Amino acid sequence: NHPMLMNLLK
Amino acid sequence: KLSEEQQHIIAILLDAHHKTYDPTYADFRDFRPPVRMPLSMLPHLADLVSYSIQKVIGFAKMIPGFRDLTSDDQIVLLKSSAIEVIMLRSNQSFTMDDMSWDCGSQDYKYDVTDVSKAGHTLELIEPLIKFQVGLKKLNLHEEEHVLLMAICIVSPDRPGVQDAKLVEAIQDRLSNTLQTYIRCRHPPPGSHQLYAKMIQKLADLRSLNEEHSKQYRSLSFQPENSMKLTPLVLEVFG
Ligand SMILES: C=C1[C@H](O)CC(=C/C=C2\CCC[C@]3(C)[C@@H]([C@H](C)[C@@H](CCCC)CC(O)(CC)CC)CC[C@@H]23)C[C@H]1O
Repeated sequence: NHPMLMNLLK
Repeated sequence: KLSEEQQHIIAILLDAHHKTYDPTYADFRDFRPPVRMPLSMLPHLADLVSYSIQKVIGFAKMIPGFRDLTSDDQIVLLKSSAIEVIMLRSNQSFTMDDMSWDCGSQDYKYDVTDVSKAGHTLELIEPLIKFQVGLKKLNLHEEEHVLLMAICIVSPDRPGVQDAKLVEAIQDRLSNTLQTYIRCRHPPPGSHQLYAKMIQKLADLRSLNEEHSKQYRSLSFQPENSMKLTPLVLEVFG
């Protein structure tokens, strides 16, 4: 689970 | 010669690096202030690392073909190359005059004592400095710098990868551009095995990464220290 990482990449 | 698509790839990677790398280091004033007199530099440098990760992420999204990958392949690639690509992009501020990273002022000039006041030992710092020196001596063109950073991100050998063939084919396109660019734009004697020396650097980064993983796990063992880090830094590393 990497919410911050997935947000920055979206 | 370099084809039109290869010229296109370069124009993209350069512009993508121009947008994620501020050679004035203006935003450094937003970090927790540096203290030079243990772990007294961990807050300032943890911040520079957290910032640097965001910048590497913004660069990654601009790599031609990166968007074709799944969200998960995207996370695995960035999670494992983060410290490597930050090491690479830091070479643009590293000076061989005094073996240090010079970011605008004396306050943002980091040397072996500062990095050691971040909680890391010479076992890693000596190879890190030797790495930056060997990279500087290659005197790469800005085009070669952006391609190397891109090739380091889209690596299929990273554990957890799903579509290794897709990552491979993306990387081959970047590898071929680089190989062609050295042969067409980079002149002898500087071009002499320049590609093989660039790939060697990627291997030296795998070694620096593996040691980093160890010293990070021991530094972040104690909550008092992972308490000084950032949310993003903790998500990327552990
Ligand atoms: C915008 C830039 C500038 O060129 C400066 C810059 C240099 C970064 C350096 C030089 C000083 C020491 C740093 C910041 C290193 C840290 C001390 C890390 C130790 C590096 C040893 C490999 C610390 C860490 O373990 C990282 C997760 C926890 C804080 C990583 C890259 C190094 C970052 C780059 O993104």
